[PDB]
Amino acid sequence: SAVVALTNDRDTSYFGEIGIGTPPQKFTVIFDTGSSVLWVPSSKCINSKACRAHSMYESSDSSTYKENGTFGAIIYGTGSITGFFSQDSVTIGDLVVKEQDFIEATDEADNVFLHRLFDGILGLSFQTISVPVWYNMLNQGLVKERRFSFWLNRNVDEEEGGELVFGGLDPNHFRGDHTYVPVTYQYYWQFGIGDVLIGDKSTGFCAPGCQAFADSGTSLLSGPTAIVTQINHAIGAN
Amino acid sequence: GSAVVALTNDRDTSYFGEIGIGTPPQKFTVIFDTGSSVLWVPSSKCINSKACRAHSMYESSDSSTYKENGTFGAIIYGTGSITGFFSQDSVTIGDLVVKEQDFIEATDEADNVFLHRLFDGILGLSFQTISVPVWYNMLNQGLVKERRFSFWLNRNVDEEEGGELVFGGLDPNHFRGDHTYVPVTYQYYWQFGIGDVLIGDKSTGFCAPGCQAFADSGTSLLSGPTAIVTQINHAIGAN
Amino acid sequence: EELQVDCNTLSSMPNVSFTIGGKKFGLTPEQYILKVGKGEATQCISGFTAMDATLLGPLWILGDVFMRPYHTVFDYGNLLVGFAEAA
Amino acid sequence: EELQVDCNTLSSMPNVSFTIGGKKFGLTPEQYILKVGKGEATQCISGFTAMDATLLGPLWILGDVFMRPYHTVFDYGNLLVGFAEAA
Ligand SMILES: *[C@@H]1O[C@H](CO)[C@@H](O[C@@H]2O[C@H](CO)[C@@H](O[C@@H]3O[C@H](CO[C@H]4O[C@H](CO)[C@@H](O)[C@H](O)[C@@H]4O)[C@@H](O)[C@H](O[C@H]4O[C@H](CO)[C@@H](O)[C@H](O)[C@@H]4O)[C@@H]3O)[C@H](O)[C@H]2NC(C)=O)[C@H](O[C@@H]2O[C@@H](C)[C@@H](O)[C@@H](O)[C@@H]2O)[C@H]1NC(C)=O
Ligand SMILES: *[C@@H]1O[C@H](CO)[C@@H](O[C@@H]2O[C@H](CO)[C@@H](O[C@@H]3O[C@H](CO)[C@@H](O)[C@H](O[C@H]4O[C@H](CO)[C@@H](O)[C@H](O)[C@@H]4O)[C@@H]3O)[C@H](O)[C@H]2NC(C)=O)[C@H](O[C@@H]2O[C@@H](C)[C@@H](O)[C@@H](O)[C@@H]2O)[C@H]1NC(C)=O
Ligand SMILES: *[C@@H]1O[C@H](CO)[C@@H](O[C@@H]2O[C@H](CO)[C@@H](O[C@@H]3O[C@H](CO)[C@@H](O)[C@H](O)[C@@H]3O)[C@H](O)[C@H]2NC(C)=O)[C@H](O[C@@H]2O[C@@H](C)[C@@H](O)[C@@H](O)[C@@H]2O)[C@H]1NC(C)=O
Ligand SMILES: *[C@@H]1O[C@H](CO)[C@@H](O[C@@H]2O[C@H](CO)[C@@H](O[C@H]3O[C@H](CO)[C@@H](O)[C@H](O)[C@@H]3O)[C@H](O)[C@H]2NC(C)=O)[C@H](O[C@@H]2O[C@@H](C)[C@@H](O)[C@@H](O)[C@@H]2O)[C@H]1NC(C)=O
Repeated sequence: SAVVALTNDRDTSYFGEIGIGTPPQKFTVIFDTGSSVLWVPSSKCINSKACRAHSMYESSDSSTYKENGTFGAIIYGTGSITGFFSQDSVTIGDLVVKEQDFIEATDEADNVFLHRLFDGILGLSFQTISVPVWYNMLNQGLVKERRFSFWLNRNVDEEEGGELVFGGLDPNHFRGDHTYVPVTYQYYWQFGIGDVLIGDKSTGFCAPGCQAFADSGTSLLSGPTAIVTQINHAIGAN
Repeated sequence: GSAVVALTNDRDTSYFGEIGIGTPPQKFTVIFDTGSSVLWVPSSKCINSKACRAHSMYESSDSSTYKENGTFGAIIYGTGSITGFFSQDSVTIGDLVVKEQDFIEATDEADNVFLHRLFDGILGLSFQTISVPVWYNMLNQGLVKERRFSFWLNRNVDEEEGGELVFGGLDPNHFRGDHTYVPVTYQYYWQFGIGDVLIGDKSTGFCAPGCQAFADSGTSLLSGPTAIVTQINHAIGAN
Repeated sequence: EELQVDCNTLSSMPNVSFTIGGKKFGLTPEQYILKVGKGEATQCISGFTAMDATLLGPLWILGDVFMRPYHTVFDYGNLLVGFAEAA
Repeated sequence: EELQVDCNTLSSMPNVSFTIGGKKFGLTPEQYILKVGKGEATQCISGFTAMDATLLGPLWILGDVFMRPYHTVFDYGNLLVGFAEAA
């Protein structure tokens, strides 16, 4: 129902375009399955150079904007945003999501956000404080399937960086059937996993069972010390 | 057409849109300008220039497809000037990726002219002078179907788009009737011959034997021979 | 050069036409006058500025004032410029 | 963490597999090593970082290193996550 082309930044972040407002003001965002808020930099960003290095949202230039003003803040896995909630139409691919709430950020940590190519983040995890973009998609009947999917390509100068599909799957980007596992805790997109093996060696710690979530907004793998030390030792990483 | 660029209208006096330069693409706001032929953006190496520091800059060391050039480049516009050096990178416009595009990264910019404007740089669409323009590389690389590009410029209003540039075609939703086509008479600007200029049905006489004009999306107003403009401004009571 | 007009008098200003390809391309006052500022503080500026340059003949620059009411096609393959009423 | 490996030694590194839904999801060294830079100045970073956190049980974050070789489906209607070999 909607395809979003993604840019691969050095294999460490992936982002695509969205529009906010009428007419659409364009933003580059990370589509992040590990977080639940939508924020972009505000036109009202006083002294956050991060904000001024990036595309800014101007509610006065949008005919579908509806004020909210509620205070909002987010403490990421390193950094954090603050601003106020606003409502506008958000355009994604062919989809127009109405009455979508987002934070227009009036402060951002520069250390974290200034040296990044994306403007903001579109959270795809389960709802916390605001109805996320996806839930609105569902509520407004805009998707054919209650599913979204990611293809993330390797970092290759002349290739597409990846592709996100709302409301379906792109069969050109996988082989075989998907192996599906139930969500075990609805916060992140979290599920159960078993043993983690080095070659056919067991690392033991997760053999009785672990948890994992799939986080497109995270670069690497993060896991239990007991297993990671084994892996990093085995492969001779510092 | 193979690529559509949405334009922002700033107070009816400038129109601009987005491009990316580099891998991954660094973003810039640029005027698409049929009155000039060079592509330039502010350089990360900008030398005592306040205009740069307030605008988005290009950092060659952040781009994996950057190729050094370093040839001196300068541009004296219809107001002031920018100076820098040539570099080469991929230029992303809409979903086209123009490879091997040369552009100036400006290390000095005329603050009086560029410092307090909403765009970062300029993408020239006129005929080649010192470097192969973006449009020619587009064509060369087969990125467009038709060897044409077109502009819809809207009035300055709040619920509406500012405008739309189409590379490689037309948008029929933004015109009525057939286009009247005239041949380019001097290949520098997109220049063509014109006839008499009339105030109502009154001839202004001076261009009756034939004058020249070029279409300049990077210019705000209409500029012309004093001998005619004086008459028009008198007629409308400007002063 | 930043000539202003009385915003009240656009309804008694004439159309100004350019002949191109033998065809008249008119501009109405509402098109050739630039509005600056808003609602009540608005200033009305003449869109016609004087500039004397010659390249084959006396030269006009048809900037945004003209390219707003006329949709413009730049035909590189045939080296043509085309104008039609914008919509 | 930010541990590095000798870029010349990936050819003999082991695959690392995650068991999910009873199926082994392997990662090759080419997949689990993050390369920074090109040809000569390339740095090779381990994609495995330590983080001791619990939500119900010991928790892994499977980021882009995993989501590249495995195409991922987020099934909201059925509350499932699905993985297939990417192409
Ligand atoms: C300014 O912005 C904030 C942030 O977006 C707004 O606050 C949130 O608003 C949403 C609605 O868009 C809230 O979510 C909704 O919650 C209800 C259930 O209520 C929850 O809290 C109740 C009491 O406070 C409690 O009774 C209940 O059990 C539960 O914990 C859902 O029914 C509703 O879901 C339905 O609609 C959505 C889509 O709209 C669908 O996805 C669902 O399937 C259902 O059809 C939705 O999930 C959210 O909880 C609010 N969070 C916070 C902390 O603000 C704020 O909205 C205004 O204030 C809130 C508190 C509500 O009263 C709004 O109705 C109210 O407008 C914004 N201000 C305004 C006025 O726009
Ligand atoms: C650093 O940057 C400058 C500014 O661009 C370069 O100089 C210019 O390079 C371009 C080449 O990209 C020259 O244009 C070409 O000139 C030839 C000869 O007339 C044309 O045949 C060629 O056209 C063909 O290819 C085009 C695309 O490349 C198509 O559009 C044409 O239709 C056709 O297929 C194109 O017109 C400029 O004339 C040249 N300008 C000047 C005065 O500097 C530097 O490029 C190098 O130096 C040049 C003088 C020339 O030797 C090039 O071959 C060199 O690459 C550039 N330096 C580096 C390191 O690249
Ligand atoms: C100066 O130039 C303007 C703009 O071209 C002229 O006004 C416009 O004239 C058109 C035809 O002469 C009008 O078009 C009609 O539109 C309606 C829409 O429902 C059609 O049904 C109809 O059949 C025509 O196509 C157009 O409405 C009008 N544009 C406006 C309103 O600004 C102007 O013409 C003069 O004013 C108009 C209002 C009429 O009174 C004309 O008779 C009159 O000549 C031009 N003025 C001069 C000096 O010629
Ligand atoms: C680590 O994982 C990778 C990917 O799972 C392994 O490489 C691939 O392994 C498959 C076998 O599962 C191999 O397939 C060939 O085997 C058959 C020969 O007629 C045929 O059934 C098949 O279609 C292929 O010709 C495939 O070529 C290979 N491709 C890669 C490297 O991407 C890897 O093992 C490798 O393959 C085995 C067969 C052997 O050649 C190893 O030396 C290769 O490195 C796994 N490595 C380890 C150390 O287990």
